[PDB]
Amino acid sequence: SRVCQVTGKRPVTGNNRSHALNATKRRFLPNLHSHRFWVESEKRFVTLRVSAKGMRVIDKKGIDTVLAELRARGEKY
Amino acid sequence: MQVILLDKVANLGSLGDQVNVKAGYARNFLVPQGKAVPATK
Amino acid sequence: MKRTFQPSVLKRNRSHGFRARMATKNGRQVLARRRAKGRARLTVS
RNA sequence: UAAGGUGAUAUGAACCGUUAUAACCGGCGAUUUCCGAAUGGGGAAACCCAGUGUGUUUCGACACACUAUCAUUAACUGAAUCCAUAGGUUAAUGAGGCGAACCGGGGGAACUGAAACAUCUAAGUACCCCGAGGAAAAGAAAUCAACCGAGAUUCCCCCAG
RNA sequence: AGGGUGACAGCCCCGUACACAAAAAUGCACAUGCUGUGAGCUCGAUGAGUAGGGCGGGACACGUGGUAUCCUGUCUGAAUA
RNA sequence: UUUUGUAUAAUGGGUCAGCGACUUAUAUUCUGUAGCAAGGUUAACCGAAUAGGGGAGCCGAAGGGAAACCGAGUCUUAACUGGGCGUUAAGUUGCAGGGUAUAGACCCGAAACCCGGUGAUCUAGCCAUGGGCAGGUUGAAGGUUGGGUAACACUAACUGGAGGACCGAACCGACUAAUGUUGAAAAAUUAGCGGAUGACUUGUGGCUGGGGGUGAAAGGCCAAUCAAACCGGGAGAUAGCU
RNA sequence: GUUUAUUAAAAACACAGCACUGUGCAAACACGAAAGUGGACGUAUACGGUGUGACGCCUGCCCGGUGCCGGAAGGUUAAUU
RNA sequence: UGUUCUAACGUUGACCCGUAAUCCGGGUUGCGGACAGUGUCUGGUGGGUAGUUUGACUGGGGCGGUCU
Ligand SMILES: [K+]
Ligand SMILES: [K+]
Ligand SMILES: [K+]
Ligand SMILES: [K+]
Ligand SMILES: [K+]
Ligand SMILES: [K+]
Ligand SMILES: [K+]
Ligand SMILES: [K+]
Ligand SMILES: [K+]
Ligand SMILES: [K+]
Ligand SMILES: [K+]
Ligand SMILES: [K+]
Ligand SMILES: [K+]
Ligand SMILES: [K+]
Ligand SMILES: [K+]
Ligand SMILES: [K+]
Ligand SMILES: [K+]
Ligand SMILES: [K+]
Ligand SMILES: [K+]
Ligand SMILES: [Mg+2]
Ligand SMILES: [Mg+2]
Ligand SMILES: [Mg+2]
Ligand SMILES: [Mg+2]
Ligand SMILES: [Mg+2]
Ligand SMILES: [Mg+2]
Ligand SMILES: [Mg+2]
Ligand SMILES: [Mg+2]
Ligand SMILES: [Mg+2]
Ligand SMILES: [Mg+2]
Ligand SMILES: [Mg+2]
Ligand SMILES: [Mg+2]
Ligand SMILES: [Mg+2]
Ligand SMILES: [Mg+2]
Ligand SMILES: [Mg+2]
Ligand SMILES: [Mg+2]
Ligand SMILES: [Mg+2]
Ligand SMILES: [Mg+2]
Ligand SMILES: [Mg+2]
Ligand SMILES: [Mg+2]
Ligand SMILES: [Mg+2]
Ligand SMILES: [Mg+2]
Ligand SMILES: [Mg+2]
Ligand SMILES: [Mg+2]
Ligand SMILES: [Mg+2]
Ligand SMILES: [Mg+2]
Ligand SMILES: [Mg+2]
Ligand SMILES: [Mg+2]
Ligand SMILES: [Mg+2]
Ligand SMILES: [Mg+2]
Ligand SMILES: [Mg+2]
Ligand SMILES: [Mg+2]
Ligand SMILES: [Mg+2]
Ligand SMILES: [Mg+2]
Ligand SMILES: [Mg+2]
Ligand SMILES: [Mg+2]
Ligand SMILES: [Mg+2]
Ligand SMILES: [Mg+2]
Ligand SMILES: [Mg+2]
Ligand SMILES: [Mg+2]
Ligand SMILES: [Mg+2]
Ligand SMILES: [Mg+2]
Ligand SMILES: [Mg+2]
Ligand SMILES: [Mg+2]
Ligand SMILES: [Mg+2]
Ligand SMILES: [Mg+2]
Repeated sequence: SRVCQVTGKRPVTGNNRSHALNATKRRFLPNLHSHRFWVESEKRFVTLRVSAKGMRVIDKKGIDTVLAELRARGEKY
Repeated sequence: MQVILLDKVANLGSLGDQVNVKAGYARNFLVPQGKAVPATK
Repeated sequence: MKRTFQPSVLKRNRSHGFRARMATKNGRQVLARRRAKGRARLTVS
């Protein structure tokens, strides 16, 4: 599914609104990218499907802290 | 992104130099090849 | 003239039988409705 | 608890019982085929076909038990690849399915009304989906108030069509 | 109370008011064990990709309106007593 | 019943029996009636209490002005000889009733729209695997032999057995007519008719699902249903019409 | 050959043949929120789409309109800043 | 104010392993490479699809005429 493994961002629903205010249902998808993250503690690459936002979280917190959070949830990688 | 250089990196600086790099340069090259580390403290 | 019901027990069971009903959520909902109504015969089986 | 009793249509037959093991009622046990989550594999439900271990045989065979999947944990093991990791096997523990409403969440109509119709309405309704509990949810102020003060959340009556 | 009995029964029958009853299992409420759980006090700490913002949408009685407040798909991004 | 008007040859009713259409809740106004009266009345709730408590509120006793504000006045205007609205009428709470509002709102009735399911045992197309095609014709390519050619080409005889080839049963169809039309049959029967080795036909099983399928294309077919299947639901949709 | 099962079998549909056009392969194209699958275990002598409809003789003039293809100087023009 | 590079990313190239496997993953390598592609925003195009509108009077309706 289109779910960020770091943040849990997923598709949300809302409306397209025309100039005449016609509402049609749409989705907003996360900006997801499969990315190979270097885990220097483990000396290997871990691939995560992450939002661009999730990538900024990894930059801020570090991959070790993030993977520990994933292990606590039971999110496997 | 602020990093601390560990190896001498060309067009950047020397060991212990605080430098701002593009996040992609740090994430995909400097950090995985052990040339810099994130400026954590 | 050839009418619409041309019986085949194999096709009957594969199309509408107990195991066909159990194979999908919507088939299991059929069985749930029929049990709730109190049908003597849940399926063609 | 008892002088009656062996459920009904439903008589009969053959019996049981009358001072307490007849029947009847209640507690706790025992037994509880096959299908069904169905779980040893399969399957057109109530069927077909196994493996392994034990025990017993009249050598023909027989009986019993276990053997699903996933998750977590542990042990033993174990690639590409050096260490390793992935992977593999076993064990323990848990889950699974069903159920009328209420409850929280993920999605979410249209007819209709607007005397047409698109904004708007119907309505976050119907419906689909996930999850729970005896209730759920909410909840201990980054809340209101108005210079006076109140003191978490929930529900009812007002405020007010 | 009520029901039954060959028509309408306080006194025919079963009940009813009232008074009693449990070998066994069991809900509950207190009681005291064991097992785990740790209170008190002083000193310190005080939730960041967050608040806030831009863009799109949604929620608020409130339809973007002069529109506060809340949620966030997207891009950003503080001060922290 | 509907109408300007119906014995009307306009509508409806074969008959009987039974059932079958102005309701209910809440708000609001008016009438009647009862209580209390410049007051009237409580809601939730408490209470074993139809009691009693509870006056939070609501309506009324003052209006004028957009409002600040003023107030038996006020607004208007710089200001009224003025002018507008007011002062100069008792209300309120029950109970019964008339109307209105929101609700299915007097009852029955659409064609339709949306949501979730069920259906390819009929039929359309396809996929896999099996089967069928009496009997009779015609005589392509090719071949052999002779003739012919420098060698080809060519040409005759024999052979050979092609084909969405021919005639015609089974089999598959459906052009005409009659019959039948409360049928023998919700599409047939009878006499004739077309194809009949093929783009053929058929058995068994499989796949495609509803704005979707499939279609040698007729809007055809998708279970006697098709310009959007069927079943259940939104649902008592709505019906200025009968 | 095919067709309106059940009032139309035809001059309708199809057809071999013809032409235009797309498509360089992870093809175009189609089914599918996607993964994928068909196209095809094919590869431009191939595949899709469109029109025409054996064969024979042929298929004239118009690019102004609408489309498609190419251009890219200039005008105009979004978010953004 | 050109291109080059590799390290993100792509690979429906090759080989190796999980493995009895034309899926998938991991590894090695080649090729491509900050392009492609996807998210949010945004202009264009958009009967492919959807919801609808498309007046009344009238010597029937339509056409014409009319509407203050
Ligand atoms: K609507
Ligand atoms: K209307
Ligand atoms: K009595
Ligand atoms: K933000
Ligand atoms: K009339
Ligand atoms: K008539
Ligand atoms: K009234
Ligand atoms: K009154
Ligand atoms: K006056
Ligand atoms: K009165
Ligand atoms: K209704
Ligand atoms: K009414
Ligand atoms: K449909
Ligand atoms: K014909
Ligand atoms: K042109
Ligand atoms: K590579
Ligand atoms: K790019
Ligand atoms: K006239
Ligand atoms: K006339
Ligand atoms: Mg809407
Ligand atoms: Mg099984
Ligand atoms: Mg079994
Ligand atoms: Mg088997
Ligand atoms: Mg309307
Ligand atoms: Mg429970
Ligand atoms: Mg709770
Ligand atoms: Mg204070
Ligand atoms: Mg009598
Ligand atoms: Mg804090
Ligand atoms: Mg805030
Ligand atoms: Mg924000
Ligand atoms: Mg703001
Ligand atoms: Mg905003
Ligand atoms: Mg909004
Ligand atoms: Mg406004
Ligand atoms: Mg008349
Ligand atoms: Mg008369
Ligand atoms: Mg007459
Ligand atoms: Mg008459
Ligand atoms: Mg009539
Ligand atoms: Mg009649
Ligand atoms: Mg006043
Ligand atoms: Mg009344
Ligand atoms: Mg089906
Ligand atoms: Mg023939
Ligand atoms: Mg036919
Ligand atoms: Mg015939
Ligand atoms: Mg013929
Ligand atoms: Mg013939
Ligand atoms: Mg037509
Ligand atoms: Mg039909
Ligand atoms: Mg329709
Ligand atoms: Mg409705
Ligand atoms: Mg109706
Ligand atoms: Mg023909
Ligand atoms: Mg016909
Ligand atoms: Mg015909
Ligand atoms: Mg492919
Ligand atoms: Mg033609
Ligand atoms: Mg791009
Ligand atoms: Mg369009
Ligand atoms: Mg349309
Ligand atoms: Mg509509
Ligand atoms: Mg219309
Ligand atoms: Mg008219």
